[PDB]
Amino acid sequence: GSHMCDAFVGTWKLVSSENFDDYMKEVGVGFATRKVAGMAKPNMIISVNGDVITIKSESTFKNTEISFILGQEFDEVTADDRKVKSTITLDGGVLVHVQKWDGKSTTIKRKREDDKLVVECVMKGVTSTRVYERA
Ligand SMILES: O=C(O)CCS/C(Nc1ccccc1)=C1/C(=O)Nc2ccccc21
Repeated sequence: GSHMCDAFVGTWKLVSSENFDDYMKEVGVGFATRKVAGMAKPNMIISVNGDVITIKSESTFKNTEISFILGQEFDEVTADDRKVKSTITLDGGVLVHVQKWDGKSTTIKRKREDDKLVVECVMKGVTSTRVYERA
């Protein structure tokens, strides 16, 4: 039957980005990767099978995939090639994705708002908002 994470499932396309270069700088992404990753217009494909959530991200820059169970840490290699330890939870309808590496932390929050899936990436005081719509 239904689950609350149902509203995330589907194929989503990036429609706007704000402050992503500055977020990438805060994370430590180098110049060339910032330029190429910032140019990307990813699709994000979200599916659920039992307790396992899969999020794919596909662009001309990189194709990545993670599968995970809520609350259960996993190792992730990010599109910019960080080796992080990640935990994803639901918090009041928001998917909260925390990445830890080298004594640093960044959080990506994903929520449904109207017909959008809004992705907020935060590193210290810097936030980037990336808006996706159904493909
Ligand atoms: O999706 C967006 O438009 C914004 C986030 S891109 C992303 N980081 C990231 C950070 C710096 C440079 C390039 C990419 C992701 C990451 O680190 N883990 C993910 C799992 C699923 C989907 C995306 C990401």
